[PDB]
Amino acid sequence: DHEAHIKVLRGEPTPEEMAALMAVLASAGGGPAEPVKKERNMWGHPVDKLRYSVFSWQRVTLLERTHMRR
Amino acid sequence: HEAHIKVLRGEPTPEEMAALMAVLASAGGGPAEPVKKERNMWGHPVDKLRYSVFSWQRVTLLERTHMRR
Repeated sequence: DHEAHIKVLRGEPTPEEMAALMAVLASAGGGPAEPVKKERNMWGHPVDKLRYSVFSWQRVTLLERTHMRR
Repeated sequence: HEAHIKVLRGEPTPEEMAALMAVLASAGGGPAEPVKKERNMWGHPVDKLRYSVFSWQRVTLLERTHMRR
């Protein structure tokens, strides 16, 4: 077992007070942060708006990098 | 060190020499002012092509075509 658990570092609550603590913390706990269906959509990405000199190395290290990074 | 016209057989008289050269000089048609023409890259074909975002032709065709002078 290698999960990181909640620790009551001080105090010794009764099982009712444990239940109250858990129901509060569990309903306070954040919802679906970092959502599972964050689609990719590169339409109009800011890197395509920039002017690049025809020989600008940022055409490799910014533009192509940004399109191809997955 | 210039390359001169040569006549290889027979000798024309000065009159025939003048007529020969005069007609050849008349045949020297052309622009009357041969010099390096004005550069205008507007709408050059290489800008019209689709290049993959990682296509090496973005270096060896598109960029070299724009930058070459």
